[PDB]
Amino acid sequence: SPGIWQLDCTHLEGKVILVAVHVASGYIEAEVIPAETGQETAYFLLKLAGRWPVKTVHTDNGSNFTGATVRAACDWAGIKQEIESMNKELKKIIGQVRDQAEHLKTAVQMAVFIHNHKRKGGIGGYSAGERIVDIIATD
Amino acid sequence: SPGIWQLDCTHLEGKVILVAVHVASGYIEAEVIPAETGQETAYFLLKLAGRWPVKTVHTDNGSNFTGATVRAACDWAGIKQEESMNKELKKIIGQVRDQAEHLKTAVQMAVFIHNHKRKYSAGERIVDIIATD
Ligand SMILES: Cn1nc(-c2ccc3c(c2)OCO3)cc1N
Ligand SMILES: Cn1nc(-c2ccc3c(c2)OCO3)cc1N
Ligand SMILES: [Cl-]
Ligand SMILES: [Cl-]
Repeated sequence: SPGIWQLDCTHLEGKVILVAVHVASGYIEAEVIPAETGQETAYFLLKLAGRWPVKTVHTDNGSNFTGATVRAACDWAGIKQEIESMNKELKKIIGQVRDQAEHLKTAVQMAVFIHNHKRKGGIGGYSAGERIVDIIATD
Repeated sequence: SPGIWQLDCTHLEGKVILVAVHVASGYIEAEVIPAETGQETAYFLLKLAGRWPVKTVHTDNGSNFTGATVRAACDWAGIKQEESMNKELKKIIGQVRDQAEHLKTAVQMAVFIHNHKRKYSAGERIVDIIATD
């Protein structure tokens, strides 16, 4: 279950954002992509799998996962295929920082930063970033 | 020290790749970027610091770091400013190059192979070091 991620799309300002959540920790990797296509989805998946030990991705099973490119990426990376709060928590933070960035993509990364660093248990709490690392180090 | 990363540029096929290395593990984050500008550098650094606990980046201190935007980014993310796997990464990019239509895909395959290669991987090492703390 350390290797399980959920991947979803979210949309803002006519642009596409892919959001991957590490199910066990709530840690997020997210990016504006140029189009919800097989090619760009395969790219985002290859990027994620090269940074974290991704075994399984739960996805919406939509059009951008049916093509030979994404299947080929998943195969290659050793990944098998088998929310809304995140995507709206993420939206909220994005709205909160939207002013200070020219480009949506910058705000997206600021939002991912705040989400992964936020310690919400007070003095005891763990950030999503501390949680992913603890879970994966444990195994 | 867990929070220390080294950031360098490398150039292939007329395009610019930023490579961040987590010094204690050898783990790598790397991306083709549109141009070696302060804007794009600031963006790559914000991405990195949102994904790992970056305290200090050692950079080449060149032009893309002197501007309002990168300074502002580092300040905001709480980063202070104070290349072996860089030839290695090009080697891996050389080996996978045929299978990618686009260089940026080869780059990410190369990052994948570098971070997962065992014989602990760099990916296991960064997580152990940072969990340690
Ligand atoms: C102290 N510490 N910090 C982290 C940590 C790990 C990943 C992160 C992060 C913090 O912010 C963005 O992504 C893990 C531990 N043990
Ligand atoms: C088993 N295992 N695998 C990892 C691991 C962590 C990060 C990675 C990776 C593997 O490949 C690409 O980036 C960490 C542990 N403990
Ligand atoms: Cl999607
Ligand atoms: Cl640089």
